Amino acid sequence: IVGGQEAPRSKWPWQVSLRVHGPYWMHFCGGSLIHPQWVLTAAHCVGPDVKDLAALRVQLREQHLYYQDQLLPVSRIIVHPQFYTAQIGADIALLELEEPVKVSSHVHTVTLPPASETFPPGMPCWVTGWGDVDNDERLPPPFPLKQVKVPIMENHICDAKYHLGAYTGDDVRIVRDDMLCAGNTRRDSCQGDSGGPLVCKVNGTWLQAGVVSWGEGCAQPNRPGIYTRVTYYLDWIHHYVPK
Amino acid sequence: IVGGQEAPRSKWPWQVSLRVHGPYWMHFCGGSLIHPQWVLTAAHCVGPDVKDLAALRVQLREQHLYYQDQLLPVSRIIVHPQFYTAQIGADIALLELEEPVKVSSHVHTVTLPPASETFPPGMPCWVTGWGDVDNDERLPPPFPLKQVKVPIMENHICDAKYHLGAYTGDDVRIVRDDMLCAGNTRRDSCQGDSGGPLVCKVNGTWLQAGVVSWGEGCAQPNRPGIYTRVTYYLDWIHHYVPK
Amino acid sequence: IVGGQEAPRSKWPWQVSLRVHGPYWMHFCGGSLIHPQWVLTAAHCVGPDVKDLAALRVQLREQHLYYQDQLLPVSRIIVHPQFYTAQIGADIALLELEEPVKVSSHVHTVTLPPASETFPPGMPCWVTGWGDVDNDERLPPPFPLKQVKVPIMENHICDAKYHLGAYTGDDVRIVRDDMLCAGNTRRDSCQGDSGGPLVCKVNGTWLQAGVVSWGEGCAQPNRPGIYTRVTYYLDWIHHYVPK
Amino acid sequence: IVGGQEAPRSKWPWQVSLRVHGPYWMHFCGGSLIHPQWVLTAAHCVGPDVKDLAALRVQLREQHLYYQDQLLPVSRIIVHPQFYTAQIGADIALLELEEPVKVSSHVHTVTLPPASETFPPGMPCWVTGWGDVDNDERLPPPFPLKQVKVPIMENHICDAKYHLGAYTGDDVRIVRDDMLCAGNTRRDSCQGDSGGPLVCKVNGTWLQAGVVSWGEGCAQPNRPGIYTRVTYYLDWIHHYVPK
Ligand SMILES: *C(=O)CCCC1CCNCC1
Ligand SMILES: *C(=O)CCCC1CCNCC1
Ligand SMILES: *C(=O)CCCC1CCNCC1
Ligand SMILES: *C(=O)CCCC1CCNCC1
Repeated sequence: IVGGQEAPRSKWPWQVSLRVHGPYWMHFCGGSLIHPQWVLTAAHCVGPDVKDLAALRVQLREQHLYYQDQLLPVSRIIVHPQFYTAQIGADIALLELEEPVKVSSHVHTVTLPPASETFPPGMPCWVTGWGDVDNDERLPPPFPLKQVKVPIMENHICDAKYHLGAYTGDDVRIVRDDMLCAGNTRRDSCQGDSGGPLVCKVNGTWLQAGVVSWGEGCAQPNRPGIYTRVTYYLDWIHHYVPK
Repeated sequence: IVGGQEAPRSKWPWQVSLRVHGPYWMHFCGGSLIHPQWVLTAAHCVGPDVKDLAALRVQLREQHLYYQDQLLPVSRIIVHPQFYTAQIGADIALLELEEPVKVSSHVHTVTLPPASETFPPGMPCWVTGWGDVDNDERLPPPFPLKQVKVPIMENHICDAKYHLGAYTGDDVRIVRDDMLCAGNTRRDSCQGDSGGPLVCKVNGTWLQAGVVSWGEGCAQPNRPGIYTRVTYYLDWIHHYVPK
Repeated sequence: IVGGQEAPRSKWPWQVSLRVHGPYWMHFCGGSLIHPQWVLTAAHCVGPDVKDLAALRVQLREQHLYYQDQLLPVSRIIVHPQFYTAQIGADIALLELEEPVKVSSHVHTVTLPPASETFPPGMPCWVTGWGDVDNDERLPPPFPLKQVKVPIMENHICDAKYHLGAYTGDDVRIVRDDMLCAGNTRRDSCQGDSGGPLVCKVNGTWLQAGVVSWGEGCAQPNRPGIYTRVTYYLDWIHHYVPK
Repeated sequence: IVGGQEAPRSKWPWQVSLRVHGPYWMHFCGGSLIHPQWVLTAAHCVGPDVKDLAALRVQLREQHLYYQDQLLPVSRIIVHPQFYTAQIGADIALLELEEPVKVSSHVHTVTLPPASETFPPGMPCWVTGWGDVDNDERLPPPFPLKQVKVPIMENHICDAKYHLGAYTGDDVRIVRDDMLCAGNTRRDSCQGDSGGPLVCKVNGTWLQAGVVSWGEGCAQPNRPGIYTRVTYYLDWIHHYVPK
């Protein structure tokens, strides 16, 4: 997380951490608890090539990474079959835990937005995670979960910004329709926050508008963060995750 | 170049090395001389973002990298307007030198192929460059120009292969029509060979079939090398390079 | 620490962690509390060149590094005047904290040995720290304090071992008299444990026999760990630390 | 070599490069040809531990490293038996080639100074090699042999300087009597130059006054280059190297 701050223990009860087996269960991507048994995340975090379930684990809301580990096995890795690369799109995936977690005030699910939700540009939203605090700048131990308020930005504005200082024809879409865009030159998600959630507060309720997907550097001018648009894939998500 | 050997100094007179300004003018991509004033390379080597032409220089055919440098400045960088990522396609670009170069039997242009050429499987083709000799394995100094004969395989065949061991739905094309694939578990190009040429001797004359574009590792099973198909972009090339 | 286990929370109340200012207050060496206002460590950890005291802080007993940080500023760095390199000897130093620390059953000083104490081979001694668990592999997060029992051996026995597989003449002392040696191929200290303590329970109480100083690799054949012999420098220590 | 220049092709005919086996015969230290069959170099380059002859090779004067390689096997590694570390002293070794070299005006032995030569402070001397051009700054390819004029300096003066900004007591020797020192804050040898020659022309004759041994940062204020004084070990050198 770039330009943010450590998050109070009572916020972001749905933030989760993905671990990969090695010398230790290292964090490699974030996720969000959208149902007692399901974690929503980015496809590029677990694909497009098939991974080994035994090498994957999920960690629920931890104030400081690795410190109070209680790793949970995964039962299924479901990646959108549309996915190949984050630039192409459909960067989204679902993880099915072996057991439903015991919902609590400290750790519980985030609410998916209704298929009609729009999330107007300018609206205050938040992105959270344990990613780098800046370009090639690792989150220092004790690894606190960070947060930062980023403004959503209309798809066409971002797509346009991405053409500024680039060779791609303006008529060629870079920021696609199944994508969402947020952040600025001082606030944004970073390497390590991938698959993490972008949440906004609407009717006095936190709805996940996006999933950290890709971009060009952390908090870079004319290169706002690109997130997988959640509303666009509700139907696919509901083919697995009970409503 | 993985596999293969050191190229005879009489071979590949069109092979060029693109250099980036830093501690020294380091090699970062390949390219080919197609006209006394033009170089063909991969768009991802110089884009999609606009870089400073002042920090770019071209080095003509060199048996050993950095040893006989005579850097040539660049006046224009023309990247196919449809490019954004090698996976999406249009991984091709043109470099106009500030002055025309003098050709000889040791250094001259490569012949582009007619729009009808397909380069069917079983076709003899070679790929050359100064890239790694294996995954995470740099070409050791004196950095000789390497070459390697690679087997050409039908797009369709390579597409299926790329779907093996992947979550990507079978009907979602990975290896696109504007692409070409060649190589196997022993022969292939590697990081640092990008933008370089893949040539095939057709009816006694070398034609450039493709440009080193991307893949998923070097000489990995079910992941053959992917090249930008030159025939697909002839019209674009001629809007800039004299016939 | 190689070949040990996480230390019980009630053990090694004198363990200290030295921190250097940078992206974050990183741990570079161990040390021990020998007085409410003094820390004993290795001179190579802070010398022979004078460093800025502002860039140095001390962390008292922590089960896991960085978790419960409560850094303490240092007012004085006193290095034995005869030190220049660990191999030559006198690898010992003292740190005077800016304020006295409150001692408790969980954090208090270690007892120094009587000038006559000669920890005979066969002495049950332990070494502790937050250093690597092997040659080239860092202690993984959450970085627990580790301990490991190590066998003490006669100086002359270790000295002869050091001459095995070396060109150094047999009569040229390698393991000096102001040094102590312990450990084998399965138990030893490592990079990051330097300055830390080696303690033996002698007649009911724990006495610090040495200061983790140097060696040739961690847990390597014929190259047992080398520690500064505390008894040798007792007089020097009392020139600065009260009773 | 820091603050130096690429050596002309006719200077330094005795400069040799030491190669260690791996992905390629990599340079790791310099040396000097003092006899048709003998190479002089620093003990620390090949000790104190016993190395395998098979893995070692010598390369005579090369304008650019790795370019015209003609690797010569070594028949015997002779390390001064008083040697353990460069700071302690006797940092000198002899390499015996399997075959005497056929000398020419372009490649030939350097002259050792007689036991009486002194090389007074402020003497015009040069150090050469292929080491770093600065602190942690590799010699960029094509790897030209560099040279720099360094001013010799009285032993007591260097020893004095090394004590400035250090805890070592003033009466404790750091720059010992079997060492010599040259250089300043702009010119000095660097990592990679080790074992290389320090030559001075006395009465129209180049004499090797020292062997690059150790120091504290390349061209650092008050930390001049320390070299193993050759005169001090003539007797040892002649126990093997015929006059
Ligand atoms: C996941 O961590 C890969 C890249 C994520 C980008 C980093 C820059 N801001 C947008 C998201
Ligand atoms: C350019 O150097 C990037 C990597 C190109 C790949 C390497 C493996 N074979 C296909 C092309
Ligand atoms: C301090 O951390 C430097 C290395 C100390 C050695 C490690 C191997 N065992 C003996 C002490
Ligand atoms: C050999 O290359 C080790 C380091 C040599 C030092 C570098 C700084 N100047 C004196 C010699």
